[PDB]
Amino acid sequence: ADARSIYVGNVDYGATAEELEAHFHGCGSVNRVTILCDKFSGHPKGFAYIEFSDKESVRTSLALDESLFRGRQIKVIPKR
Amino acid sequence: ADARSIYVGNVDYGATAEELEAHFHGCGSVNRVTILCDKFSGHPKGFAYIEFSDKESVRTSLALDESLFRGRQIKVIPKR
Repeated sequence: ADARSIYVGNVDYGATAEELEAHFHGCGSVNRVTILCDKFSGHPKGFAYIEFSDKESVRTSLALDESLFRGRQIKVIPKR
Repeated sequence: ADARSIYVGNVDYGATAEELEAHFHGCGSVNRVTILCDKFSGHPKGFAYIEFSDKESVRTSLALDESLFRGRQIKVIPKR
């Protein structure tokens, strides 16, 4: 479950689960999206977890590290 | 933290953390918003945990149970 998950660093408070999924839909089936935010205005402060169905999708998703999501470049590293 | 959080059922999958915090701003100062969503087809719902700065804010927030948020009546209870 941790093995099938990525950390997604640098995620604002306007990130919706709908959108984050859609940004990784291309890498494989997604089971869950978890967004965590510690600021809700001003400069943002938050990450998310994407838990894919299959493990393969984790190696695949690393191809989006440094990609532009919602106008900001995200950090994609596996949860394990 | 769990003594300071509420569980929020029926959260539309288009919800943002800023929108949630705005909805709950009246009840007290919020540390952390966590949005969890498991389905990404149609107009599904997920849920959220709202962590406050203060234990008293939880009881206050319980008033917003059944209140309307993005076209759904939300369920507000203290975190199990």
